[PDB]
Amino acid sequence: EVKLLLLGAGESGKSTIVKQMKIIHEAGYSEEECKQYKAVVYSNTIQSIIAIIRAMGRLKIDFGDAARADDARQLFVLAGAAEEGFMTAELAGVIKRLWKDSGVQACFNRSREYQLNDSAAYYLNDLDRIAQPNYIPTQQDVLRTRVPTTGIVETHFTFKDLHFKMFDVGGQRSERKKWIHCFEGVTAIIFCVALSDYDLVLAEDEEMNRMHESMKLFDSICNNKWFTDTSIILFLNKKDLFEEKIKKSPLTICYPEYAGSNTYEEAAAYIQCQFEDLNKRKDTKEIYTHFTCATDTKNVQFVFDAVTDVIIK
Ligand SMILES: Nc1nc2c(ncn2[C@@H]2O[C@H](COP(=O)(O)OP(=O)(O)O)[C@@H](O)[C@H]2O)c(=O)[nH]1
Ligand code: ALF
Ligand SMILES: [Mg+2]
Repeated sequence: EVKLLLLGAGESGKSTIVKQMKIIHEAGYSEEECKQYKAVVYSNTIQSIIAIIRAMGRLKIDFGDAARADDARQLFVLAGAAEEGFMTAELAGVIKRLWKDSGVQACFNRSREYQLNDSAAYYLNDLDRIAQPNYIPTQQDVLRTRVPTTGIVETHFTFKDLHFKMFDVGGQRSERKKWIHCFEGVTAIIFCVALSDYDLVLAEDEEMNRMHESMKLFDSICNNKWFTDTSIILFLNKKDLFEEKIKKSPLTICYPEYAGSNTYEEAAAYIQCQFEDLNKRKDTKEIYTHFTCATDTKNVQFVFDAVTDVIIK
């Protein structure tokens, strides 16, 4: 029996790693389970397009084509059905036209200025598929869903003859008071960090850089004497989103002293060193760092395979 505890700031990818265990070690999500997520996919989609439209008013961005104004009105009139797990052909057309608008896209490309689900584009770009009648969420669709974690979730699964008891909690500031309820008998901690968070601010505090928040938390956890004998695994997650973002958003926004280029390898390594340097006992405390894309089953399968070997050893 092994106890794994997933920690990290909000939206770092903790719950997604949990979902992967079911896909990798279990038979994946069944049709009935996938159908349960259909309303989540729809909710996520409607919420995302509305978030952008909301930002347009805040940032004073006009629609590319005046005709979209009518579609925007219809969006709210028809939104309700989507919230109930139903996607009419009419609603799909409205969302599709809005998503393709140049003004909506201009705002979309300025998302760091507000709050937007990372899976926004994933679903919006696949509207035709998810809008089909009798649509059934794929494994990737489930993995891409956004469901805030409040409280503690316990998941069980067997791997390499070991009985894993995996726990994940909420990462927002208001949820951290609950972390201590999971501190007993932890075999290993998997601390998740959203690499693509470097130019974002906390949803609970617009004055705090998301990455700096993750650093303070890791510093606290990694150096907690209570975990001296607990394996510390560091997941520098969302490497896929980071790879694209680093090309156009200065890392100096988060780390003023970064002197490297706008490239993945140099920046990724820099961030890794920033976190690993927080370890106050480098000689007696080992940090096992892995770069991950939590929604990529193949990546997680191999990374988790490596993580389990370390745990076994
Ligand atoms: N593109 C991408 N999306 C990710 C990745 N990890 C998580 N996500 C998405 O980001 C969102 C938040 O993850 P979630 O697991 O709910 O975060 P938690 O609050 O730490 O549990 C979900 O919509 C995920 O599907 C990743 O590596 N790449
Ligand atoms: F940390 Al979360 F949903 F934001 F589990
Ligand atoms: Mg969660």
